[PDB]
Amino acid sequence: DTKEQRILRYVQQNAKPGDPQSVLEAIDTYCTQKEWAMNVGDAKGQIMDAVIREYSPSLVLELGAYCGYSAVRMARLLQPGARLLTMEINPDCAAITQQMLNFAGLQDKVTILNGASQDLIPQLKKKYDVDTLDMVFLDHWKDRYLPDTLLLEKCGLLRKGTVLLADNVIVPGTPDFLAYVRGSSSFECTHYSSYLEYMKVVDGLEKAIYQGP
Ligand SMILES: O=C(NC/C=C/[C@H]1O[C@@H](Sc2ccncc2)[C@H](O)[C@@H]1O)c1cc([N+](=O)[O-])cc(O)c1O
Ligand SMILES: [Mg+2]
Repeated sequence: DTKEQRILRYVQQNAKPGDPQSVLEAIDTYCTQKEWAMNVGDAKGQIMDAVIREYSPSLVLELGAYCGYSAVRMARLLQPGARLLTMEINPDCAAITQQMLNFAGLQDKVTILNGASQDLIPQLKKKYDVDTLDMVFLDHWKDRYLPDTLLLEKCGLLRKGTVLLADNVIVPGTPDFLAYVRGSSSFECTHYSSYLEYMKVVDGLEKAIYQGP
């Protein structure tokens, strides 16, 4: 049993099928109370929701699926006909994400790509009938944000107005990506300050009273 399997099982057991909000809430309860996990969480999630609603993207690319928390969060706000493509290098994570999406009833809107982003990005247009992306959500390995952004550009996947939205730019941090975008006339940047997910960290004091030998 892995932590990610335990999250999925908790959702199947407690959340309402076909109800994306319920799924998100079940994931957030489990990770808040039982086991920390690197889902974006509800605080940053609300910012994502606001951005998605602003831009109403027809084609979104997610880098890093993990347990599918963000895929559920985004796909539930997509308009009819819109699509989310999500890249995930770990087959166990890809499997969990697909079951999460299935449970939430969002499977028709989302396509899971199994592989490393650096290998998949160049295949997007031909294999998945993509012209340019409306939005990209970055939340995979932090050292991949910058090289993948450069690859997206190279592959002709960015248009004027494509919205990149990156998690964890403060903690754990993405310093090369953040410096790059903030310094580049090719990007207009805005920072949305929030909180790292699930940080009510339990610790305690042990009192041990010596009784003699
Ligand atoms: O490390 C973090 N995220 C990495 C996530 C990685 C996800 O994406 C792929 S990697 C990949 C590679 C190539 N192509 C696709 C996916 C992994 O298999 C996992 O599904 C992280 C860490 C913390 N934290 O506090 O430690 C907080 C967070 O919010 C985080 O997102
Ligand atoms: Mg993250």
